[PDB]
Amino acid sequence: ITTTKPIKAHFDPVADLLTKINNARKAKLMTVTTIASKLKIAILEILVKEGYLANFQVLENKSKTKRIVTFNLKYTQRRIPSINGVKQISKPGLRIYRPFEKLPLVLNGLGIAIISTSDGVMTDKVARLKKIGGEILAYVW
Amino acid sequence: PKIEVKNDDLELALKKFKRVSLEIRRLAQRHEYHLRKGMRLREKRKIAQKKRRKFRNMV
Amino acid sequence: PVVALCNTNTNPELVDFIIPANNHQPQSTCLLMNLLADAVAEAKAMPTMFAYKPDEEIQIEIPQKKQITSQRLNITRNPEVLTRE
Amino acid sequence: MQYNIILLVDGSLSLEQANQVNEKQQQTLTNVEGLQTEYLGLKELAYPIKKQLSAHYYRWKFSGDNQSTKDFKRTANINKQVLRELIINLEREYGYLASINPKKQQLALQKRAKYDEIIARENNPENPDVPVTSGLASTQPRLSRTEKAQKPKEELWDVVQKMGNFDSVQANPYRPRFKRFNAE
Amino acid sequence: FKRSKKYCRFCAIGQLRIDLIDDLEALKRFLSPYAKINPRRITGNCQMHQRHVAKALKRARYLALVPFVKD
Amino acid sequence: QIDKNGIIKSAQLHDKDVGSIQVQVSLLTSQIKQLTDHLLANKKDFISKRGLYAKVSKRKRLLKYLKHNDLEAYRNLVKTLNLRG
RNA sequence: CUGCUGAUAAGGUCUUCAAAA
RNA sequence: UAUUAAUCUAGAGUGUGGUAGGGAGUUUUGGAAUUUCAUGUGGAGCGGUGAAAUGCGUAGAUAUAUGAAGGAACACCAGUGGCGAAGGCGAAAACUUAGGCCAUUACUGACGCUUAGGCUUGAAAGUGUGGGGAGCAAAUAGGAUUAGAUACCCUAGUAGUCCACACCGUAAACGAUAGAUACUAGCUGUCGGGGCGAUCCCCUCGGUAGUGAAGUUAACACAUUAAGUAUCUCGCCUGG
Ligand SMILES: [Mg+2]
Ligand SMILES: [Mg+2]
Ligand SMILES: [Mg+2]
Ligand SMILES: [Mg+2]
Ligand SMILES: [Mg+2]
Ligand SMILES: [Mg+2]
Ligand SMILES: [Mg+2]
Ligand SMILES: [Mg+2]
Ligand SMILES: [Mg+2]
Ligand SMILES: [Mg+2]
Ligand SMILES: [Mg+2]
Ligand SMILES: [Mg+2]
Ligand SMILES: [Mg+2]
Ligand SMILES: [Mg+2]
Ligand SMILES: [Zn+2]
Repeated sequence: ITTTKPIKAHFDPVADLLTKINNARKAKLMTVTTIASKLKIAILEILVKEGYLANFQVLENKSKTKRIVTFNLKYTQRRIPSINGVKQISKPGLRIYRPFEKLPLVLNGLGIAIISTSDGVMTDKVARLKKIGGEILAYVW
Repeated sequence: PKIEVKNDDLELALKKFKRVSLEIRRLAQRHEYHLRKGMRLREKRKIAQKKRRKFRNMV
Repeated sequence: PVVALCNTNTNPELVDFIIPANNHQPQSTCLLMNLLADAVAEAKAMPTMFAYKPDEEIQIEIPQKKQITSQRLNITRNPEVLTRE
Repeated sequence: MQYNIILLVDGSLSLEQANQVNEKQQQTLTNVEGLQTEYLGLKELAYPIKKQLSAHYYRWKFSGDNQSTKDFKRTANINKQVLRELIINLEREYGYLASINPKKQQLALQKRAKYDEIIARENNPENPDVPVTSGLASTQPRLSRTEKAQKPKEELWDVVQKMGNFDSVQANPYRPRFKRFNAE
Repeated sequence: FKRSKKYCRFCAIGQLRIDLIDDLEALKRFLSPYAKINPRRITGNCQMHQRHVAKALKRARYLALVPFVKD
Repeated sequence: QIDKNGIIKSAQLHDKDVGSIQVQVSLLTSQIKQLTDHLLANKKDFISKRGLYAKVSKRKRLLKYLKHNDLEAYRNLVKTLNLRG
């Protein structure tokens, strides 16, 4: 796939993606691109699994020195998205660590909470099933 | 600001002299009372904006 | 329900049955209005006027008063709102 | 550097002022390249300076180091024969890099040719030039631009990982909400 | 009435450099009948060429080539 | 102005290397010397003083980085340039 | 077409209500 | 996430190539105009105001023409503008010098953002020493107006305004909006670089403006140069 515009990204990997997603949702935009990091790749994989996005697709330069991830939002026929809001918890500076006992439940289970405990990012329900917790990245509902 | 009468008629000479005296009197009255540099700049910009809007509406 | 002949300057949200069309050409507006009237007239059962018709009966003329000019002009009558002190 | 002196000398006699200019040249200009001189002529200058109405104008196109100006500048005023003088360093004038640029020179020559052709057509000898198209706009855009338009560097990317791609295509926005009128 | 023939002459010429002893008669056209630099509305040049012409004309006026206040 | 070509050819660690930290700091030292000369001569030009302070700070930051990483090259650079004191 | 042109003791009503016809 | 051992170029710099600027300091130069002085013509007022009066004038004023001296500020260009971090920068030139924009198949390889404390600059007024002083004018004197006028008006007028060197370090020092980074409709101008080659106009990258939906707001309004979606760092606020 060929591009024309330069691609930049913020230094904060969770909130960069969150800002991109929120702006695309508010502006009804469908496809967005950003620089690819492995945390972002895993988080997009779990978003696609949970069904908040249509597809995410990683690409590499011809010299294998740069990688960028482009993803599309899942709009219905009447063009209203599945994402309703995003809020980041573990911002730089103040990192949020919660044990299993205090693993949050987002919107009474309607939304999902992204938790990167020890096996990569992990949804709240599967984290509860595994009885182990860790860093809490963002709230998506 | 010399204007030649041309000895053909006189009203034409006054018709041009009216203008020449008008754009002369503008600067003559500008250099009569002392205003600060900022106030003088404000007055210049105001005159320029008035002329600009008049020309925009007349063109 | 409201149907309309949107002409590139309309808000699509307000109209339900959008008909992308011209609004400045007295031939295009006539053709589309008569097509809607043809739908109405066929439903209420008289013979149609423009719909389901050949060229010899669809043909129309251009009102009086090279090619037709659908160009929007007269921007000079849009001055800055009265301001300044 | 590359300088340009404009000397203004009293209008007594042409040979004597030529000697005056030669002396002023050979005295100062400590470090110098070849000093080419012109002669604009005797001109009745606009306002009377030094109570004189006529003056010889010369232009010097020498070039040299920054020290070449101090002695000449301090001696010109002392010399009673020289009214004024201007050292205009052309390396700081309003547009010098463009003048040295080669492509712009050829482009300027082409503009000269085309503008002269247009002006000749406008001032046709006796036949009437209907268009009078000098200040007005031109014809359709330039096919030379349309062809030689630049191509941005479209960096190519190779697919590595994919997930969820089906390309459903839901490009039906503003779809009608009401479907069929009906009775209770 | 008026005219729309106001275009920067130097833009069409592509002159790209102004020297006071190469187009001296050209600058006298830009100067007012009362020896003033005419504004853009009358002179017709763009901003860059107007600035260049103004600087060159002031240089010439220092060099005593055109008067200051009279014809 | 300073002979940037000569300074670069003197300070290059190898050919085609015109943007290393060593060549940058050598250029910076040359500009520092020139600006100190100019500022001592003038004493009322404050924009030049601001530029001089900015260049001094940039050189200090570059030397801090080159001391943090590959400190032996930092010793080499400092004993060639004699900039510490 | 620009003269001049100053002051006015204290505290105070006035909305009872919609339950409803 | 932090530490350590390394690789990479996309952030940030450097080099080469294009390039616009009233960016800054030092030294010279120029022309209008005011004032004073000198020399001619001339003869009763000039000046000033709402109206006048102090004031200047037969010792020849105002006016007019020529010349000299000196000081300060640089008409027109001059903008629905340019530069700097801010204050600020506009007659001409030279020398020294700061930053910025565009394109980079080049180089270093995270060297970056913010910044308590520290340092640098910082309108005008004011201070100290020495120069300078044309015009203007705090303080001051007089004439008016007024019930009074220590004010508005007028006639004079010192410090000051100007330069060099040292201080002062405050402003409605305002975009009443800290800096950096990523994203989010559009339309109309204008300024610079680059692509084509008469101008004009088209495209790209940036600067500066207007209008304007989503979005925000208590409202006014802001609205890709945000007061919108978010992050980082600093400063600050907690009724009169
Ligand atoms: Mg990281
Ligand atoms: Mg004031
Ligand atoms: Mg009265
Ligand atoms: Mg009383
Ligand atoms: Mg005189
Ligand atoms: Mg002061
Ligand atoms: Mg008194
Ligand atoms: Mg009063
Ligand atoms: Mg007085
Ligand atoms: Mg005192
Ligand atoms: Mg304060
Ligand atoms: Mg200010
Ligand atoms: Mg607005
Ligand atoms: Mg209190
Ligand atoms: Zn031009």
